[PDB]
Amino acid sequence: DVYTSIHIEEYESEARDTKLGPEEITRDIPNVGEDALRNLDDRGVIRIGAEVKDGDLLVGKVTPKGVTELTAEERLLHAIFGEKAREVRDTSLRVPHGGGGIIHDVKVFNREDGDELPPGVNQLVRVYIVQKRKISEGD
Repeated sequence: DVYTSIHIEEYESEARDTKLGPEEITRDIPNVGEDALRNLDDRGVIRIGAEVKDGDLLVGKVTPKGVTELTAEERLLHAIFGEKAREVRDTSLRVPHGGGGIIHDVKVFNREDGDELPPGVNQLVRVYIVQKRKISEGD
């Protein structure tokens, strides 16, 4: 007996071409939790019906970096790890703590399907989160 509906969130995420000469979209989220990738598939995207939490981008977007861009720490790290490691930038989407809702729907467009895209973009994917709210019980 209340006048209120459910809200609908809309997130954006497109693979922007880097100035270092990109080739394809990849997923590289270092220092990430296992829970954030507990639903993520081999494609690098979270499946539908999965909740949302802080630090969970729910999307794998990272472009290649340059050579000089590296830091002195990476130079010495060579002897630490024994072998150089590819370095990229985190261009994925940022997700707030809690999220408010849950991943119930997700739209993803691919050029291979025949969908035209703007200049500088390689892919397009949006997330849909439904806000859930319930009255207060106990008082």
